[PDB]
Parts: sequence; C-alpha cells; structure tokens
Amino acid sequence: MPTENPTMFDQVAEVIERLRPFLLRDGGDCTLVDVEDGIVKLQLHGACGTCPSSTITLKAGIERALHEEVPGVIEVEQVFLEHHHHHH
Repeated sequence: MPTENPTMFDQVAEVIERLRPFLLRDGGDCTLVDVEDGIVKLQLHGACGTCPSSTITLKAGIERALHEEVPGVIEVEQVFLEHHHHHH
C-alpha cells in the first residue's frame, strides 16, 4: 500500500495524449474507456470508415506492443470507430 500517486490513468492518459499527434498521423486517436486490473478497455478512431484493412493490422500492432511493454494483462477490449484508407 504505497500511495495513490499518479496512477495508471495519469500515465496512460499522459503518454496517450503525447503520442496522440503521432497516432493520428499514421493510425488515429486512442481513448481510454475503463482502466482495470487487466480487463482494460479503450477506443481507437482515425476518422470514419466501414471496413478498415489497415486498422486491423495496426490494432494487433498496438495491442502486442502494450502486452509486451506491460506483461501481466489478461484481456483488452479495443473498439475501433472505423477508419477507411485512401487506397491499398
């Protein structure tokens, strides 16, 4: 029982908004919906499409990175709000 110092929310929120500008450029924008002991839930959104083929790849990309940079999770619900692409 240390202290309720800048908890995860602060960090994630902090790093998120920081990387946001970069994510928007390539992927989109992330949004934390709920912080749990493992059953976290966020929402990705780059714009508004219908069948994103790139977001799917990126999705698994971030997830993997998160788990790797944060081993101990059990599940994560990342709901994307669509994000089509110019072409290819």
